[PDB]
Order: sequence, then C-alpha cells, then structure tokens
Amino acid sequence: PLKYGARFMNMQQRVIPIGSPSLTTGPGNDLQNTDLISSGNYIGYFGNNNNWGFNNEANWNFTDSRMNYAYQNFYSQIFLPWNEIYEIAKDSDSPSEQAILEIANIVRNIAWLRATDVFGPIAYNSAGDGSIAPKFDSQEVVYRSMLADLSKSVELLNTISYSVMAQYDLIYNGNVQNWVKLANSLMLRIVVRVHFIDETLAKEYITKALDPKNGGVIEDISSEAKIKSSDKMPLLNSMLASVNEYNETRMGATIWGYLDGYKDPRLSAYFTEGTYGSGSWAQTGYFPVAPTNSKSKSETSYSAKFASRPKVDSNSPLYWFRASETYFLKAEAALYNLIGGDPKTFYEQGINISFQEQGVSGVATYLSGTGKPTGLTGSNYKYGTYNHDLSIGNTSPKWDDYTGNLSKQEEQLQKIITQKYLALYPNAVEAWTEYRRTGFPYLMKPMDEAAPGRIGASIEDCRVPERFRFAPTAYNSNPNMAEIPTLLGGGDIGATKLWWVRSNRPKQPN
Repeated sequence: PLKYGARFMNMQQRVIPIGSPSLTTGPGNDLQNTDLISSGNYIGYFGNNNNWGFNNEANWNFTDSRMNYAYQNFYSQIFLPWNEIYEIAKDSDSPSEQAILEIANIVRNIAWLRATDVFGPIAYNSAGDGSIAPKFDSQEVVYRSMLADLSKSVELLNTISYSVMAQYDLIYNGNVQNWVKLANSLMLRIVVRVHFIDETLAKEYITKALDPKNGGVIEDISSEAKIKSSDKMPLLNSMLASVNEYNETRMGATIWGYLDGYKDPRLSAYFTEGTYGSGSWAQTGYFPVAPTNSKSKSETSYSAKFASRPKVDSNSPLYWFRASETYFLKAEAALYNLIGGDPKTFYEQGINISFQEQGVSGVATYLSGTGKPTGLTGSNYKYGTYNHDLSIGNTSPKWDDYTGNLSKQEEQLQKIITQKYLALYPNAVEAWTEYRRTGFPYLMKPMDEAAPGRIGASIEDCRVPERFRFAPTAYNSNPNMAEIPTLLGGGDIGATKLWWVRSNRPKQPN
C-alpha cells in the first residue's frame, strides 16, 4: 500500500496536532490552538502565562485569523489527505483496499468528532463530493451519519483477519482488531454523548458497540489508541513548544483543585512542582495558573514561568482514546439504564485503570476518600488577584458519599464525569465537550471577567465558551455557510449552545 502510506501517516498526525522533530514548533503552535491555550485552558487542565493582549481564543476573542486557523486544525488539514485516499480507494473491489479506506474513515471520524464538537455544523456528508462550495450538515445529522459510518467500518473490518498497512500504522501496527475496538469505543462515546438529547439514537447503537460479536471496545491498556515517536515516523511531542519554548502552558487551577483536594497521586504524575522566588526565598510546591488568565506573560522568579508545568518529554504520546474512558462511559450508560451492570463497579474500575495508566498506586485509599476539591483563595494564588472556592456544592471521589445539593442520580453522574475528566488528561477537547454537555465537573471561573462578553455571554452563564465560531470571512468563500445560524439554532458566536447540551444543565452554587 505504498500509494496510501504517506497520506495515512499525515492523517494520523493531524487528529491531534503533532509532527516530526524537524518541523520544530510548527505542530506545537497548532496544538496551542486546539488544546493548550483554548479548550484545555477553559476547563482548567492548563493555565496560560500570557493573555496575548486579549487578541485570541485564549481570552475568548475568536478572531477571523484564529478561527480560520482552528477550522484548519480541526477539519481541513486532515480533509486533504483523506480526500486523496478516498478518491483512490472508493471504487476498489480489493478487500484490502476497502479495509484501508475504512481505517482511514475511522481516523477521519475521530478528528471530525472534535470538529463538530467544537464548531457544531460541519461539512460531513458532502465530504469528498469535490464541491467548491461544501454543504454543511446540522450537528444532529453529523452525529446520526457518523454512527452509521462507524458501524459500516466495523462490519467490514470484522471480516479482515490479516494485518493492514502495518508499516504506516502509527497507532496499532496494522492490527485491524484493535482498529475495530477503537471504532466501537468511539461509537460508545458518541452514543453516551447523545443519550440526553436523543435516547432513541443512543439505544440504536450503544448495544451494537458493546456487543462482543462486533469486536468489543477498548477495555485494556494494551488496546488504547495513542500516537508517539517511533521508527515509522519520528515525532516531537507538540506540548513542548508551549510548555518549554514559549513558557506559556502551565498547570491549570481547576485540575489542581481536584487533584489536591482528592489527595490524588496523579498530581505528581501529571505535573512538576513549581518555584516562587529564588535562592533561600524560593518556595516549592504545586502552583497553578488561573483559567483565562488576564495577566501579561512574565518570566521573573515570582512569575507563572515557574508555576507547575505539565510533565512531558519529546517521546511522550498524545492520546486518542484510553481504556479508562470506556469504563466511565459504561458507568454513565448503566446509570441511565442504557446497558446492564452496576454504575459503581464501572466507576471504580475506571479509576483503577486510570491509576494503572498513570503508573500510580493507592487506588483503594483514593476510592474511600471523602474530601472535596480545593479552592483557590486570593492568598494561595500567587500570580495576581484571583479566587474561587471550587469546593462549594462539589462532590468527593467516594461513590456512596453525597453532598446532597443535586439529586442523588445527578451527583453520581457528577462523580463519573469528574473522574473521567481527571482520567482524560490531557485530552482537552473531549473534556471541554463533556463539560459543555453535562455541566461537570464544576470549574474555576475565568479570571478575565471581560471574556464572556466577547462571545455574547455573561459571567454567570458561561465559565467556558459553548463553542468556537466560524471565521466571518469564510462565509464570503462558501455561499452554503449562510445556513449555519439556522443549523445552529442560534447566532454564529461562542455563546450558542451546541446540539448535545442536556436540558436543565447544572451550575455550581454561588
């Protein structure tokens, strides 16, 4: 499959921006746009040591240039190589070529799931029609269509027992059975994503996703989908540019609050201890940077340059889907009677698997903990004036321990989503999507109080943008985009809620 190789590897590096060490900071600038200074910053996985003069998405200013950039990083960059593969394989009678196309379809769909979850409507079904003016699908149609497409991929790949494109497969070394598991896992994630808005659709596929005869889902760490440097394609983890080169990405307040309050051993696995001051004055510890930082970049010994940093090296991988997520998805599914089983069991196994994924121990002690997330007081925060008590009306790790502010079922979901949030790190887009859909976990409020106003929201209804908006000028190049607001059911702005946002979405008490 020489004709598919380069194109397929390009696709894989595009799902979540990453590239060859020779491209230096390029892929890293892209990851900033998709994960680090945007989504990951909004939900508190990271904190920015910069405000970019309030000129970009970090502070919710969705400019034409940055949104066009986002469209490229979430949709168009991967469209290119996929389209060529499609053109070459779409009419092949060769089963091995059909398999290649379906594997390419899975990779495309994992990437475009992010695209629709970020923008809402996208050109999904029209993809490949060679149109100069792509027609967009409503988000509901994108979801319905993707589920059908995933089942199609699984049906075909389930008949393939030999290796496919091993030399160019940076994820599973040509093991089609694992690709099937990834496809069904994505199907599971999608079904859970729609159960609140469309339970019927959820039920139409969740059973097929978990049905053993269809290949199974990712339940073992050995089946996780991740990409990292290898002989097939050397790579430089794309978080390095922003973390070490630009000194802009640091540990977020929200995730720190949970890790600290829950006495989570993953705190040390995910982040480094920062330093404040120098010499005998230097204080060491886990110092977070608030979400949507309103302060300018600084590099003194008392600055965020030395706040806790994400632990990562050039050979570190980026994760597409991990076994722990599967368990949390099953937990929620069982909680709402979509599948059989005990929510608590799936919940605790998800945490156990996450600890194993991170190489940490003490899961039993962690599971019996009844502590609440730690708030950030004006005193504790050292990079400006900021405070938010994350503990208020929040929940603990222990399944049977209820705060009682929300209904019991609602708090159980809160525990599931909060723990999934912790296990998903650093998959920011998925965490951001899950927060917007459920309202969990509760987040540290943005520091820049002017940010919500930039997307048409207020400091009470939005702690994060509800979506990215398309670049206004893009409408000039494609007349089919004029329909976007109607497809959205609202204005093309960051405050417009996407299709899967559940009704009666909870908010942290005041």
